[PDB]
Amino acid sequence: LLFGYPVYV
Amino acid sequence: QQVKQNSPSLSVQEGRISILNCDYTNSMFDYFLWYKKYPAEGPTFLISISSIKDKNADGRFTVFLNKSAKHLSLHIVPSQPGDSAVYFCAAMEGAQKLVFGQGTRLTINPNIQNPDPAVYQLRDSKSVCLFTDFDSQTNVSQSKDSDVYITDKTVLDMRFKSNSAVAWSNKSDFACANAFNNSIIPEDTF
Amino acid sequence: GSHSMRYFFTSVSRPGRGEPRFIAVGYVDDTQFVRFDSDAASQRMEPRAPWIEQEGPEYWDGETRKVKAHSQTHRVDLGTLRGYYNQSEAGSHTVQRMYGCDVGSDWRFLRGYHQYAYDGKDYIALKEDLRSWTAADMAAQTTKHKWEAAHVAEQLRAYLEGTCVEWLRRYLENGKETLQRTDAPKTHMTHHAVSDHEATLRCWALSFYPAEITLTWQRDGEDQTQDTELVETRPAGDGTFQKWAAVVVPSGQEQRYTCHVQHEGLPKPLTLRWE
Amino acid sequence: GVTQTPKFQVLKTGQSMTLQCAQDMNHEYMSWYRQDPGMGLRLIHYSVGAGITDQGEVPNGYNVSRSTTEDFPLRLLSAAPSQTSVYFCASSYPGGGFYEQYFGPGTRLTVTEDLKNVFPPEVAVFEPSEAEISHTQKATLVCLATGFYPDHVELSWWVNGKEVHSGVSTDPQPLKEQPALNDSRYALSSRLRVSATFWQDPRNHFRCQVQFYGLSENDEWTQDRAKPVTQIVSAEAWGRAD
Amino acid sequence: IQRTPKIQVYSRHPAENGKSNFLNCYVSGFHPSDIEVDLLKNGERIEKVEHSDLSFSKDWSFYLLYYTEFTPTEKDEYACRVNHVTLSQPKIVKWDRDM
Repeated sequence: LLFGYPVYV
Repeated sequence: QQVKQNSPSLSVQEGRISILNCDYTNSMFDYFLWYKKYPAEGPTFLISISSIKDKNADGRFTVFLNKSAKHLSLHIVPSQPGDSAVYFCAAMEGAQKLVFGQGTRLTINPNIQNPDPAVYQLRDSKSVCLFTDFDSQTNVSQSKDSDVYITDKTVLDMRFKSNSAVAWSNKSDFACANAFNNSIIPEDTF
Repeated sequence: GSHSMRYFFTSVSRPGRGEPRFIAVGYVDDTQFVRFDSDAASQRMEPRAPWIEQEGPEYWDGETRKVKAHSQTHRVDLGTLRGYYNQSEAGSHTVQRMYGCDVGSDWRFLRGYHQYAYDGKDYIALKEDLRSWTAADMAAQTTKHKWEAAHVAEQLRAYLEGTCVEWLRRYLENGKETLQRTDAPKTHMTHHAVSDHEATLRCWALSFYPAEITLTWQRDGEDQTQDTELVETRPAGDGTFQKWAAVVVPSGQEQRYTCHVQHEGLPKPLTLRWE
Repeated sequence: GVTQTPKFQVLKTGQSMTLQCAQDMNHEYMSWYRQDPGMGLRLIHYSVGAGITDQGEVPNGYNVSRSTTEDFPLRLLSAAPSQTSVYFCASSYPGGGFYEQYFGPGTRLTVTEDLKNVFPPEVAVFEPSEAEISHTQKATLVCLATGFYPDHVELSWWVNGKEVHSGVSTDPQPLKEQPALNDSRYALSSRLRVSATFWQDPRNHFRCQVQFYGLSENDEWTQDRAKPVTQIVSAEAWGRAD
Repeated sequence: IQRTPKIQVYSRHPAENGKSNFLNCYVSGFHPSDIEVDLLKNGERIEKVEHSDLSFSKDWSFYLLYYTEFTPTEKDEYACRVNHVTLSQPKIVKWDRDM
């Protein structure tokens, strides 16, 4: 299952 | 992706503890949170809990996660009357999907200092029965006869707190006397 | 034994030519199981392993969303970074992300990873404690600040320690036959020679899994490191790997050299002689 | 914040309608939910960003679009009784750390088979009990709005021309007055408690006002009774001293 | 930093003439990812060539695997043409059944 909270750099 | 909130209603005397429970389905839920909703307004974020923690608390609110049982909870201690609201338990499947449950109406009942129940008949400015001043212990039963209307109890505040429920019917001799037939005691004025 | 799940994302900007190319692949150990490509037709996360094919539609719907989230995040990052370094609009640049977890033999948490790289060089990575960041340059520091403020680490930690692990166990269990296996290498030796004084001796290792292997040539018992041609472990295409080491031997010396193969499937390390 | 218009809407099966949702927070993600008694909130459609849209749990009957990051309009192409609900719009900014979602105020919508069903309210106040005044030293006036359909109403109390909030209590939701009927009329009651002293002062004027949301200046109405348009219907009472 | 491809042409199973096998081309340790790879038969480009999904190693370099079915023959010559920005000309690697 992938991560659910990527954030912009 | 279902979030089940059994128990649609819940009343708790002021000062006491209110615990709202929740259960869910998919193992794909990674974030858990709670929303509180006031009447005629949109839901407000209330508190969250990460997939790995067990308990979490922001002043008076404590959330409990128990992934083994897929059950989340919220403890409101000490509960205040301003807390009455429908509380929605939610969970996300990533940050772009929120899944709510059925919600639960919390009714925090104020403590009545000196009560004296009574049903009064009021007449038009140009008859409705008012059952007021009762204890937050008395539940208020609705209409028995389809042609007679009874409202659900509410609480009014003065800068004094009172409990009231209204009864009316366009019938012949419908009288306050009978009106609120189901659970009460005292003061049937003349 | 230990196990691990890892996701690798690559986004290359296409100034003029269109939106950045985005590929995302996930692996459980050395086996790829899911994929996604922006230039593909489906626009959905696809199964690249038979054991994952059994997963419900909700999985594919939920995974397509999140992966697409990963896509959008990088599209933004490419430009964000172009700004940080003050690079041209016309240049193709790359952004790469890798993240995953490792479970021990007890199948419990061991280590969590998350690394971002821009243009082939490290940019920012989450420290082993899963609470802080290692930023390369000044740019990386800006991002570091952003992420510390948004409490990103605290969410990754809950993913790596919890959900990543939980899912790996699931995958391992549903993919038992494939994932929980050890194919030892089927070794042998060849002898090439195009001259009357030198003959090349090649030692092989084929059909092995996982991919970890140590292949070494020795002469009379002395490591032959600097005189050995070692090819990078290569995939067979059917779920196993290949590899070979080769030394140039002066005629007559054949009996002096020994190949040494080390691999998890081998109870005791092998030694092959040209006999 | 997140604003959404209109607040109340009445449609007849077959009419199209678009719900407006605007957010001024530069949030990239916006969503549309609907609350029904039996099942909390449910997602209709959501947008992860400008130019992108995707369906949720209950997407049938609604269309949605996102040509701007500021607006996310919900279209009902041809109304149906089932779409009778309270709609909420929400926004968040995921890729920036804002996972926590923000909800607009919500818009009530009711759809009927025939517009002849829409009826304005008939409000009337009932004066305090002589017994109550005597017995408790407080006076409770009770407002009673009845006969209205749809239940889109806002009842407020006004004393001496100025609105009042203290001492008032008003039902959270109107009660259907003919439960067996689909096109049922609603009723609403409210209370305003003041001291006996205050009620017994002829200078004080009490007024229960109820604002009804009905037909528009464009809705067609070829009938003999007054068009059940959006209007305010009040009733009043004067400080006595019996 | 531009790192050039490490090319390897080989077959999946031991090359047995007249017997079905797969021709593999593996390029790795390169950067950037834009890379052109053709499998050839006697100089002629092979039509239906498949490939793996782009990924990378611990040092961020990329690796891809191009494959196609094929029946090895004593008389047919197979190759792998690779092109990348590090290469001033397309690198041609012939298939030797002993590598």
